[PDB]
Amino acid sequence: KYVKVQDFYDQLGKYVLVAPGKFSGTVAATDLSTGWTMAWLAAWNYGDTCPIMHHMAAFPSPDPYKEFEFVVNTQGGKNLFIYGVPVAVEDPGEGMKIYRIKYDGTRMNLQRDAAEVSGLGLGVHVTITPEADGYAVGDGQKDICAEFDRETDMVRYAWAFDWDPNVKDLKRAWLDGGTMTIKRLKPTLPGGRYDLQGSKGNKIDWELVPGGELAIEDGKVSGDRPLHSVANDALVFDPRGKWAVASMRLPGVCVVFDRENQVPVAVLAGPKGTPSQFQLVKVDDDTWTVDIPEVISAGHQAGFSPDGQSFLFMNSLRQNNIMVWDSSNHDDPTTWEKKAVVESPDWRGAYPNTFHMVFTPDAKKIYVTMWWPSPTPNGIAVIDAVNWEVLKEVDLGPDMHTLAITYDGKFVVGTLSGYQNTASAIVVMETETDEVLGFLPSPMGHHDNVIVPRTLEDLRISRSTTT
Amino acid sequence: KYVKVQDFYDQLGKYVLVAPGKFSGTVAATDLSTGWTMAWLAAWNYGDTCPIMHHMAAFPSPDPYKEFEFVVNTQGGKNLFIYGVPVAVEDPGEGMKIYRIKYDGTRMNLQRDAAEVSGLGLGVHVTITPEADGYAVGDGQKDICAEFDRETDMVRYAWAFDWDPNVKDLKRAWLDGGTMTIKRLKPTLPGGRYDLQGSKGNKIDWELVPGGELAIEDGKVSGDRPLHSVANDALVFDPRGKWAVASMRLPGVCVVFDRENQVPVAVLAGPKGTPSQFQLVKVDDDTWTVDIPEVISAGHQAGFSPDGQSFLFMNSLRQNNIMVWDSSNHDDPTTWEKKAVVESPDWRGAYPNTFHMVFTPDAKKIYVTMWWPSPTPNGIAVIDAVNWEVLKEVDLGPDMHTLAITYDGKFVVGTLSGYQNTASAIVVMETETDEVLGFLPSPMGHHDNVIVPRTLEDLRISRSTTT
Ligand SMILES: [Cu+2]
Ligand SMILES: [Cu+2]
Ligand SMILES: [Cu+2]
Ligand SMILES: [Cu+2]
Repeated sequence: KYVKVQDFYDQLGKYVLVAPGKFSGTVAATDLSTGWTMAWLAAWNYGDTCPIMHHMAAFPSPDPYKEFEFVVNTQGGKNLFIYGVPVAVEDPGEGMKIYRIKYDGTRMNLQRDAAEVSGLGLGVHVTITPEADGYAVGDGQKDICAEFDRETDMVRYAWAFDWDPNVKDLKRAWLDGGTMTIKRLKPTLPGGRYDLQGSKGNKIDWELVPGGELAIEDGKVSGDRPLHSVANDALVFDPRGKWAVASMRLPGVCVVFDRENQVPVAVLAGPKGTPSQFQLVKVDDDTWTVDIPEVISAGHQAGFSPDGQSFLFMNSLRQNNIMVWDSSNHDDPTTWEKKAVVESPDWRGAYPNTFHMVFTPDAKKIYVTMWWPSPTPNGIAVIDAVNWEVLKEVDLGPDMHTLAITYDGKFVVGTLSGYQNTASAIVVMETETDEVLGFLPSPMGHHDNVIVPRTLEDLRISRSTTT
Repeated sequence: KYVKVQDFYDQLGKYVLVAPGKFSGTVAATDLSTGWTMAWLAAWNYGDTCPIMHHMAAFPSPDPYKEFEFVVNTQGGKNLFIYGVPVAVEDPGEGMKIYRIKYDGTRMNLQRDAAEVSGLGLGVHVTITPEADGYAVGDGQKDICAEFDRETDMVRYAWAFDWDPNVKDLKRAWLDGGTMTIKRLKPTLPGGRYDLQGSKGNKIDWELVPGGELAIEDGKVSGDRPLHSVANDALVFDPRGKWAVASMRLPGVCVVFDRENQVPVAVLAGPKGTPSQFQLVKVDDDTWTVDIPEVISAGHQAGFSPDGQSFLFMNSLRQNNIMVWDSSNHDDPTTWEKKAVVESPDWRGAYPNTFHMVFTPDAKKIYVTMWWPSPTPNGIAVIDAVNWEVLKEVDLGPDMHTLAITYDGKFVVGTLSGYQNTASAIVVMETETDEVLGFLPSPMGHHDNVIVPRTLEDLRISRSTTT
């Protein structure tokens, strides 16, 4: 007549949860079928002076418990001053590192820093290619994103984004529109290397915090080049191959990239009432532009349903909803048209924001995150992806972040992360009747979490297609 | 249809688990009633450049949820280089910090490094005074131990310990016997502060490891003064006041000291084939010696029964046993006589060593760890503490560390630490029928944990009386 916590985990199946801990310094693999941490890694170990450990993604493995590979980045610079911790390192390391890490069935071995190898340092999202032959990072202080080869860790293409405001005052620089340029970067050092590790190429001094467009507008984000920010956040991929979509927060657009031919081919328009798309203009071999008349809202979260037949981009703060296109046509992104929009009283005021999402395998539902600043209950809301409405919402706790799903599609498993100073959990939730089965210790402030995929098809619902 | 983990947690009651994480750099507090981490702190945030977060202890709090205080201490220097981990840090800091931290019902808040206050820095067990008006810290590098004020963090009294060996050859220097000095240690800088923060005082470059007496003997441990080493481990407290007892690892003894009178009063003799005690000789007002014919076996873990009717000391490596004294005469420690010796047929090898214990509140059972070098499964033995015999041994998995108990007596709560590169976990066993209830994620490397106690009474079974 005593309850064994093992009974809990029995129901979860043979999956491996991984997560980085932001100010914690750590990355951690957990075995849901038992409750142990398989392994963990403290990057201070490795002389890293600002081991803000940030986004990660993992390669599909035939047996994750035997071995698997992952990628996880870091932030530095004025990133350390932007949470509520009264940190003491006045002058931190710059981060912007792209670690390569293998769990080999025992432990995690630090393989290298990919930004030393390539010479390109990025510190926001990391995704895996749908072929698992590579991976991608985005970045929001230097506004560059990049697809990298898995073996060589060299950049396959990088794309810089620059904002030229119609009205040259922070106060109107986005609202009153302008023109963004899409700039094909090229190595500048010998052996195909870039010169962009670290705070090198930062337009601003931290990635924007949520509703941070208000902040930079008000002159409150230090950097050399803020009038020039577009704030890239991600680079995600088409389950079907060929395409990748770069996400730009502040001009609320997404730009569709021909990966093999390395060219941009469409710019998807975020805010409800806009067209489907803005017009891509080519200046030369390495420079396109887009004309944005005004910026009604900033965007954040972007990605594809698992069969790629639907593209999503979330409007946040000024508007709060899910903007949705028909990406059905795989041969031609310029034809992707607005298909629906998901609104709800759930999105009450400026907050909550919806920054993260995972689908079900069967592209019928999505679980999406609800973020408030403290103390407002953060939670999950569940999306009917066939009719496009909110089914329900569940309150959970402080500072919701990412979500992942078991590959059998059974349990959702997210990380709540105490605003880097308070309560942090793993949350489990069953897809069947959308009940919160409850929480597991997690003394880390996760901005990322995945479950190790086995198959290429598993990826389609992992950090590849969404963030 | 689905199992909720909250059913599991509902049975444990309202206790807070607190734990440091070693090479993790972090300390975590965990709500056993809900599964959440209440708050965590990453020392690197506070300019700690070798945050090996070691021992800790927690002050009684009327309501832990609302607020509580702890002591947690770091190690440094070549302690970095000791484990599986291919650490890469050019300039480790020295460790030896004694941090004060304060959970305010939402976050932890670093209040002070006390060794900067006192100027004495010690890196091995933390204990809480039985009156909860103070703490004590031991160290086996400097071989100092000291009690501190809670309010001032200033040293009440401090003792230092020197080996003068019979045979001046490292290999023979404990086994053929020797004389141990016990000195009053007295401060050197203005405002009665000590000149002994960080590495100053280190006679060896790291805390010996399990088996570590073979390394020291073997010339394998560096430092200025190995022949002089006694490796003080802890300064643990008589739950009934007056005494504290200083565990000495290489001389296989425990020293018993009058707290308010700062003299030693008794040397207890650890191994099988020794008297209950050896002779104290006063050399002068500040100093004392004891002659030990030969060190039959090194010892380690040591403390009292909750009613301190019993005092205990483990033989480790050369013997593996639990030596028990009749400490019932609280009047006069030199009256204390060995009464029982707990042994079992599977303690006959070098391994496993028993370094930690917890007692049930009524005193009739102990819980004790079974540590091994990988890959052999570490464990918990249950000790009948009226008959003094082994009751049950349970396999658990790698690198068992410390144990604490719920104060209602029903759940034992332990830590496994994956030798700092593999599996780590919190473990819960129930004390009714000594079944293992299972495991919780603990991505850290705990060599300590506590349940926040609520009365001076709970302290008799916490990080006060045992380690
Ligand atoms: Cu994002
Ligand atoms: Cu982040
Ligand atoms: Cu010890
Ligand atoms: Cu330790």
